[PDB]
Amino acid sequence: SKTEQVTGATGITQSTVTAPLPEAVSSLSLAPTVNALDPWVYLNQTEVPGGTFTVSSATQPGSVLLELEISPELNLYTSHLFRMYAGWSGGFSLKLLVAGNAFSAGKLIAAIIPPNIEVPNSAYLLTGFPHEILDFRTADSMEIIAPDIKNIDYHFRGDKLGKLVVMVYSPLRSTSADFEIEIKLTSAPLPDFKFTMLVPPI
Amino acid sequence: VTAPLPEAVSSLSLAPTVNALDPWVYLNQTEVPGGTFTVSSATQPGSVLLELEISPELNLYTSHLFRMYAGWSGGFSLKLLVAGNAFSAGKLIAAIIPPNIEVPNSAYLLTGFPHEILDFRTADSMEIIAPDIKNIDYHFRGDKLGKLVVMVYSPLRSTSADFEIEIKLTSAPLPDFKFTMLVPPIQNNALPIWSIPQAPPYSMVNPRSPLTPVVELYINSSYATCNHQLGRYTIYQGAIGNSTFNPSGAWTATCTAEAGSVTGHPNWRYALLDLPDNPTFDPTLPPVPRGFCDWGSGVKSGNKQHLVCFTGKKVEGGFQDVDTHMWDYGDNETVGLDNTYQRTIYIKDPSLEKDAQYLVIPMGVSGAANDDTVQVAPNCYGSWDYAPTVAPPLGEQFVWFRSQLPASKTTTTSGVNSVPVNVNALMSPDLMCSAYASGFPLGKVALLDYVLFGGSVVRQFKLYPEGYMTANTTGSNTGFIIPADGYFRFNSWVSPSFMISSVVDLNL
Amino acid sequence: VTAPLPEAVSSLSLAPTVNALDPWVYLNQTEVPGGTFTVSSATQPGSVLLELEISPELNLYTSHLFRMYAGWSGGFSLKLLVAGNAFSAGKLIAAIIPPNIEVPNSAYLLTGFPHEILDFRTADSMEIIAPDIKNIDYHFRGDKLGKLVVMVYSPLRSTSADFEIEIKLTSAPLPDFKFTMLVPPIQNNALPIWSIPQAPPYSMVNPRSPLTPVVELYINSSYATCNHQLGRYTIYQGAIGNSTFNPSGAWTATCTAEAGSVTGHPNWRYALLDLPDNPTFDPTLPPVPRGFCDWGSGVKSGNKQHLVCFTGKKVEGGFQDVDTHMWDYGDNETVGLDNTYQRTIYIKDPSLEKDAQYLVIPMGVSGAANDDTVQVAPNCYGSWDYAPTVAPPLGEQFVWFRSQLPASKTTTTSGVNSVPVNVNALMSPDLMCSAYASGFPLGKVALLDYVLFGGSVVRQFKLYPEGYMTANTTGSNTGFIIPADGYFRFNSWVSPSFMISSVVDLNL
Amino acid sequence: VTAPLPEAVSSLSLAPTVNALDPWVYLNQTEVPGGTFTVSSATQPGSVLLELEISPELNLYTSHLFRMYAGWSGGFSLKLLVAGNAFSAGKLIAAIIPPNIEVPNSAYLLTGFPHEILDFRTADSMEIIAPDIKNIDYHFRGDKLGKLVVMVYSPLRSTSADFEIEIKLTSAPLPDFKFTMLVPPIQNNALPIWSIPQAPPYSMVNPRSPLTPVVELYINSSYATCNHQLGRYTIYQGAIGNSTFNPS
Repeated sequence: SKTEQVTGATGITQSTVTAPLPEAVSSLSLAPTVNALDPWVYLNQTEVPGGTFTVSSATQPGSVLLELEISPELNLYTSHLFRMYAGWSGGFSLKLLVAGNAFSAGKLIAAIIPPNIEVPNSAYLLTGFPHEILDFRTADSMEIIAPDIKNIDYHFRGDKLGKLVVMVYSPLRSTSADFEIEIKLTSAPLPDFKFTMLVPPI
Repeated sequence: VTAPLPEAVSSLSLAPTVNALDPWVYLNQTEVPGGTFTVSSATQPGSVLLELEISPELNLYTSHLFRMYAGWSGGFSLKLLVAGNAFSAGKLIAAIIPPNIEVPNSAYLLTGFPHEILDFRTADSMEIIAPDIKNIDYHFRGDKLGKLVVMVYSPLRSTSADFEIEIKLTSAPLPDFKFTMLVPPIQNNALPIWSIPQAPPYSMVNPRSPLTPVVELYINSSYATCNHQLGRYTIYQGAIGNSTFNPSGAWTATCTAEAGSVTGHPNWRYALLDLPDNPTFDPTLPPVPRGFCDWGSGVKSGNKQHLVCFTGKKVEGGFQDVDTHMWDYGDNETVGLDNTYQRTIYIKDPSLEKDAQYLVIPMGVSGAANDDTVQVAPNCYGSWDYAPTVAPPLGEQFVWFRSQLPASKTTTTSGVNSVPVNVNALMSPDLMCSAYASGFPLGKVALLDYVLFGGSVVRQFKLYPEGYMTANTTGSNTGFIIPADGYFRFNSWVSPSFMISSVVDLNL
Repeated sequence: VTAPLPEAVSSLSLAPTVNALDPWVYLNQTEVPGGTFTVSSATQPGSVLLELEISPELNLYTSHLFRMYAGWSGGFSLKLLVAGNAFSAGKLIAAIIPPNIEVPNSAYLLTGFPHEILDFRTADSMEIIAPDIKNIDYHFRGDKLGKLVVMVYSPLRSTSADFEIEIKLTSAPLPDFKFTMLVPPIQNNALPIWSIPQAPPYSMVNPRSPLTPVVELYINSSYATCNHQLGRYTIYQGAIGNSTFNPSGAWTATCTAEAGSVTGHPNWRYALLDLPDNPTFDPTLPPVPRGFCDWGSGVKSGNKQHLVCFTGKKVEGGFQDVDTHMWDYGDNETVGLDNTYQRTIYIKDPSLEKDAQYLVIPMGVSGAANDDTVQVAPNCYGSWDYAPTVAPPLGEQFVWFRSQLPASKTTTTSGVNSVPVNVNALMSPDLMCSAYASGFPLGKVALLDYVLFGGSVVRQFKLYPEGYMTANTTGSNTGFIIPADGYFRFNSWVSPSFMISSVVDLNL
Repeated sequence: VTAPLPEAVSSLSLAPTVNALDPWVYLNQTEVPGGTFTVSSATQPGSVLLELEISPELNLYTSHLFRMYAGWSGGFSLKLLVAGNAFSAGKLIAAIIPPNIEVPNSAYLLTGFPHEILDFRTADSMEIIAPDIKNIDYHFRGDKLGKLVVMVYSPLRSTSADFEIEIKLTSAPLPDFKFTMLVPPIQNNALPIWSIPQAPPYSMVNPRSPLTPVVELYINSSYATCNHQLGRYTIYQGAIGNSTFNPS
């Protein structure tokens, strides 16, 4: 899905909904109990903890600006809820908010790294993974349907989890203001997210 | 529009086996290896920016897959990513080039071939199909192949901000692409990736100055050209000119020490260098011992520039009375041989016997000679194929392994006193060793990352196949240095004309 | 019979994407990397000859394919090839061990597992199915996997010919094999093939004697152990002990020339070596400069064994009055320090000033020293993880890199007169440089072919990961040599106990 | 097993004429010219013992037929005959190399190619199919062709008798073999048979001593080399050095 809007007169703003990797819902047939969530949780995006990161022209080109495990820790409420449960399963929805200016030059790239896979160090290689591309001077946001990569019915604590990587695709060369372009994410669990095996909250 | 020329599918009825591909390979678009370039206001019209031959090397996965197979067939679909802006003016146009049909050197004769154009201002990607052109059922290794050439539909006139535009290409094989005739995965085609070992430069050897560890990397705008003959290595040929893979082992040499003197306040005498690899002094082989010496003392000097070498008298078992003596190439008075590769040399041993083998160890340099004189190298003329001069592209500075040469002096009558000096080497064999295993894609350059402070600073360098490194600079300096922390890292393949985004300011 | 344990096909329901394979891969059988071993009457009973994890590493094509994907699932079909003759009596047993099950140590017990027994005389190939025993939908890298174990069921009692029997394996994936999650093809796993550069040994550097080209390969049955600390490189840890990748650069060092003297017909004075890498003399770091010197003059010889080092006095800019002097390690009389790595050393300079920096070059040896004395290095004491001593397996001998050291003498009062000697090196970094690019499969050894006269004569050596080469010898000699023509070639991966077919006769 | 690589039958659509073969040729197996070699424990590892181009030269009848035609197309069926005994330990590998592919130098690698492995003790004949790998409708003289390569897979370690083993090959064209373009039978290719005249040596001239009839054949272990310049003739260059065809 993609929607476009005019911006005050000169320029356009694009909002897209990408799903680069086909999510595979787990039947959860092996979970002793399936615990639902408060429906209002799914409808509340929140800042991603540690999702505040920065890059610049001087930044190591091709260096991951952000690595985030797709886990309950992404959202405030799921992180709090997870303390009352033993296992979990489901993907997440993520939105991108970056801090540039009129002289921050290039393009952005985001990709999903399966678990246990080494993270590359060059935009050239990152294109191998499923990915997406953007503009830098934008005021709009892009949404990613991050799937939950697993080979088991549900996760216990301590598993290995997939990552999301964001990185500069066409490095800075305008260097007029020469400022640091911080980054900001928001996320919320997907509708199929579930918990299991209520346990005392410690 | 997006399909300027429909593809002519081959039945493949004549192939012993048709090997299908993983279907998901078709649906994912990846960056084209070596399909990156930049255009600036300084680029000339009619200049070729990118030249690729339609083959499995246009995609990461097909390139890796191709090492298993002996044949292939099919075209490719190409997207074009342009990081343009609102102020830039101009356009590009490229033509699919059937094999043996040439491209016009002008922007009028290109619209004929299935092509397409876009505005530099577009934020989206324009798709062009590059079909496979053949007169046979399928390709083997080593045939003619069509090419894709990128040309300027209109040069940059914007100059309201005067900055570059970066272009990148992504490709995916067409649905009719196929392989055939599985074979063991060892082939001569270049790998799409060149994972390098983490060896810091100070751990490498200095071809032009063994026994002196590499201490730093040097950039000097003054050194606009290189004529050295020792630290010359090439991907395709390996060692070039008078180079060797064991510089320390071949550092020493011997001379016959023939009689005859020349004018000078002290007494100088001639000598001829032995050529074990060239027993007959024919003009079609190198005239000097392999990997011997190229200090390049000076153009003309008899009392102010001299080379200091350890010398000894040959005897049974080894040599005797090894001491330090002054020496130089050719003959000072004569022209055309004062600074050239040959056998005649000087000696500072009045008691030098006739037709006696003598040891020579280049070692220290003495007198006014300095690292800039060291950058000068003795001239080579002959049928011995001395390497052609190599220079950084204009707007770029050659990268060298700097070294420190300690001086040698004497309080007694030892004979000679030397002076401190620095030595520059174009390339080190240790870095080039890994490349030989994985060849470079034809007509492409390697973009490397130099991590210094644990991932806090980067110096981006271009490593050309000829065996030299270059960087992008703006200032003007003669003593810019970089630490030797090391950890070279591979980034990607780029065209020779690609301009490095990162810029090193020499004024600081 | 061929399928004792049925294979269970996974539904792959949790896999985001299922990537199929080229159908023709299933129909071709290739050799199993590292799936070679030998057996003879000397083999101990109950010893596991082979142990392979059931993974995509069992087949050439799958191994190369696996570099693209993140997960896999499916079993394999295996065949065993035996090279026995009519006089071979005995039997073999091959079994499949599920994960988390300890392997017993008696053929009697292995029969419980799904197994298959074959005779040594069989000329055909016995086929065995190896299913994928997994607890999960599919596999990621680093899981616990089932194993295939081969061990002697009935010992070789014929002992008629008493010759080695060689076993090889081939494999092909089962029809249900699958991959998943296409990813860029870059991994840290060792490649199944290790194509080597065609660099002859004489083109390589000698770690223990730079400036002296390697002249030949040396085999000596007397040298049953190696305790060197310079030419030590390991595949899994790079340089070991005091080794370095640029031996020429680190050849020189310096000493402070502290006051004090020891008894002797001449006058000897102490000096402490500088430790730039170890500014504080802590016990957990090397006590000598990296890659400095390991001549090993002698166990106890003050008036007979001496080392000659070029020595000069430190001054501004450089050094003054460089000349040859005799030196050794520590004080001869004292035990535990007469021949050991440490800062204290002898000097043959009576006019040696207090606490003055001086230059040292390992240079050569003098006195009554010979090759045997130089071979043994000084003892190492402390807790600075020095390189341990190693020995070859019974029936094999080391292969060394030989070099010739010319002697230096004087007709005047220079002070010293060195003697000709040869230097042996366990390994050369140039050869090991390629191996780092293509790692070694875990628990395996590389079998190399050495071609000398354009293919007419070929030798075979085993290159252990510890960093030494061994050859199978039958005679007894102390001066066997081999030409340095070169052109090393990689053959295949073999077990550490593999017996080389080719035998070098030392009696000729 | 016997057909690792399937054979593709060409349509022969571009052939002006398709000339069939005598059907009984397909049913007879003849020795492969030059398809003989020996192997022993002294054989160096990794050395290619044999290398044959897949062409009409592999069979006697086809070779003679080929002198009539300009083009051909089709594969061959091959058999290997080994003359080992019960004391021979080792194995052989035979592989098919497609055109423009370099032959490796390690049995470990050859297993990638469509191959077949046989033991030295086997008394029967191992059959292998050698298809015609071509990029074109049919073949003219002088093309690049696929190859058959035979090399030692496992060395002879028995060394009990230490005797030579002799290997021979036989071949017959596959049912889809075809010819084209009948032409007069004259070619410069070497004939598979070299029937020699029954001329005794004493009836021949001595280049280094005319007027003296050859009286006997001589063998001397001392003469380890020859540097003569008169009695030197080579098949590919005729007389060499100062030699001549009329020494007298």
